[PDB]
Amino acid sequence: NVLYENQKLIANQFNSAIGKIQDSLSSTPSALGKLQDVVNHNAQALNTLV
Amino acid sequence: QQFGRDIADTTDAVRDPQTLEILDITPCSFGGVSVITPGTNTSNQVAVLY
Ligand SMILES: *[C@@H]1O[C@H](CO)[C@@H](O)[C@H](O)[C@H]1NC(C)=O
Repeated sequence: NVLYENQKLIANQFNSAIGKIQDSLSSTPSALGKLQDVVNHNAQALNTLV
Repeated sequence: QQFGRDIADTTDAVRDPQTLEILDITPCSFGGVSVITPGTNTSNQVAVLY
């Protein structure tokens, strides 16, 4: 019963959270550590053989 | 400068002593060869994949 009495507030908060996370995924440059680390490990392991 | 090099410590550009223009070095087209076939009990034809 609490959802239908605050549907507009929940929708606005969801849109605000989506916008904030879209801004934060590009603002922070260290938020993509794992994929960059594993591709750098693959590149280094390929380069050290040569 | 006599000849060049790259990141992978391989010869890339070679300058001949006869003429001042420089020549790049790129190795021959190498790659694995793969076979695409169905079961031998079904058919006999094969496909060659490079
Ligand atoms: C010397 O090098 C030049 C480069 O163009 C060539 O034309 C000439 O025939 C060469 N002569 C000798 C001494 O081999």
